[PDB]
Amino acid sequence: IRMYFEPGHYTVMENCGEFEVRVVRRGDISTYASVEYETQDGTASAGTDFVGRKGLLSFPPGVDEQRFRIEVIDDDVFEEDECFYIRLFNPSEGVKLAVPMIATVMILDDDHAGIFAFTDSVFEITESVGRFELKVMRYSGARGTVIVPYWTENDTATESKDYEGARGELVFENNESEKFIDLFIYEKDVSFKVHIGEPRLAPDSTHYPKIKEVEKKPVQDLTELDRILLLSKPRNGELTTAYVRIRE
Amino acid sequence: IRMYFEPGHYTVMENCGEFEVRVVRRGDISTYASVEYETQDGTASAGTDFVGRKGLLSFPPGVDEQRFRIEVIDDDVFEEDECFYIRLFNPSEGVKLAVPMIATVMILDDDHAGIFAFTDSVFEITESVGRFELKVMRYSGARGTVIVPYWTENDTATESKDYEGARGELVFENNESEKFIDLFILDVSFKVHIGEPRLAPDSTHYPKIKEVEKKPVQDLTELDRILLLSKPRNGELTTAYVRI
Ligand SMILES: [Ca+2]
Ligand SMILES: [Ca+2]
Ligand SMILES: [Ca+2]
Ligand SMILES: [Ca+2]
Ligand SMILES: [Ca+2]
Ligand SMILES: [Ca+2]
Ligand SMILES: [Ca+2]
Ligand SMILES: [Ca+2]
Repeated sequence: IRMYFEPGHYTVMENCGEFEVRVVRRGDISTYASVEYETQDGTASAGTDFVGRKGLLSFPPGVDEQRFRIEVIDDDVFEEDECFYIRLFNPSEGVKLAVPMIATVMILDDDHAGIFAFTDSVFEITESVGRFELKVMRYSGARGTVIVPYWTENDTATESKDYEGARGELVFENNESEKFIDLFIYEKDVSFKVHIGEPRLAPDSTHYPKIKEVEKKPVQDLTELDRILLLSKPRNGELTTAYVRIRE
Repeated sequence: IRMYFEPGHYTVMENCGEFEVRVVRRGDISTYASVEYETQDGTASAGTDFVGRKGLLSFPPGVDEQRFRIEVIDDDVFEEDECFYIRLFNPSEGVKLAVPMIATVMILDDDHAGIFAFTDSVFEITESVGRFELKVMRYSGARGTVIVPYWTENDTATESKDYEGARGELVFENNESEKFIDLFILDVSFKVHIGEPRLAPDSTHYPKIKEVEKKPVQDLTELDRILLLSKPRNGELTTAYVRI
C-alpha cells in the first residue's frame, strides 16, 4: 500500500561520521518495490556540516524496509544545534506516500567549552574517611583547555578543625570532562561550602589567541560567525557552590 | 526522633511572589518540638531576588510537619537562573536534623525576550481545506516587545499555484508567547520560515541596550553580559514544512 519513514527525527553529534536512516514499506509487500531520497539543506548544509547525498531505495519482493548511513562533517569550530532535511519521492506505481516522507535531522555540536558545575549541591560523609573527592563535572562539551578556580569556606565547619583549608584551580584539558577537587578532613554534624569560580579558557587552547582579539570589537561590530565564537566560551552552571556535611 | 525538609528542593518563577517551604518530624510526635532555619545566600541575594528570613516553627504534640512562605523579589532585569539556599538549625534537644536539612531553591527568571521557534518541523494539511493557523512560539521568556520576520518559499508547491504570498512580520507585544502566521492554499509541499527576532525601539531596555552595545566586548563588564543575553532569539525550529 504505502511507504514512509520510521524513526521520524534523528539527533546526532557532529562527531560520529556515519549514521543510519530507516525507510518502511507497508500493506502488501510480495513484489519488487522502490523509492528515492534527497538530502536537502537546513541550517546545516551539504559541504559544511553534512555531505549531501542522493540515492535510490530498492524494495525487492519480501523485504519491507531499507537502511542507509548519512555522513556528518566533523570540525573544530563551535556552532550551534542545526537541522538538515531528507526527502522521499518517486514511489513506484503500487506504493503511495504517507507521513512522514520528510525527515528532520538535528546536528548537536561538541566544540563548545563549555559549562562547568557540581553534581549535587549538598554532599554527606562521616568524619573518619578522611579525604573526599568532590567532582566538578564538565557538560555539553570538552573543547579547549579550561582553568576552574576553586576555594573552600566555613559554615557549621571551620578550617584546620573540621577540614583543611583548600584552594586551587582545576585544569580541564581538551577531551576531559571531570576533575576531582581533593578535600582533606560521639554525635556531631557540621559542614563547609566549596565553590567553583569563573571558568576560563587557557592560553594554550587552540582558540584562545582568536578570542580575546574579538573582544576588542564593540558588541555592535560583530559578525554572526564572530558572534558565535563568543557563544562557544566556557561558563559555570546551576551548581557553582556545593555543601559538604560531616557527621561522625 | 528527627527533622528535615520535604521537599528539600524548590523551583520558582521569579514572578510568583512567594511559595511555601516544608519541614517534617519523624520519631516522637507526642511531644512539643521546635527548630530554626535561616535563609543563606547562593547565586541569589536577599534584596535583588527575595527577602531574608531566619525564623521559628512550632511542632505542637500532634503535628509532624510544618510550612512557611518565602517571598520572591520581582523586577524588570533579565537574570540567569539562581539556586539560593535555606537551612535549618538549633533543633530542640529531643530531636536531630537530617536530609534534606538544607533546602536548595532555584529562581526562574521570567525576564527573557524570549526564544521564538515553530512548533514542529513538518505540518500536515488536508486536500481541500482553505487556511491553516501556523504558530510562532516564544519560549523561555516574553519580556518586552519583539518583532519577528517571516515569509514563504517556492518549493514543490509553488506560490500562487499550491500556496501563496504570505510575507510580513509578527509583533509580539509584552506578555505574549504565541502569535500566528497565516497561510493560503488552493502530493507536494512548501516551507515557511521565521527570521531573526528583534526587540522594538521602545522596549524599555533598548536604548539601555544599543547604548552598551557600543562598548568593546572587552570593556563590557559583567551585568552588561547578562543584560545582553536577554535579547530575543530563535529556538530549534525556524523552518516549517506544509504537506498537501
Ligand atoms: Ca553550519
Ligand atoms: Ca555542525
Ligand atoms: Ca566537532
Ligand atoms: Ca561544529
Ligand atoms: Ca541576582
Ligand atoms: Ca531574581
Ligand atoms: Ca521579573
Ligand atoms: Ca529577574
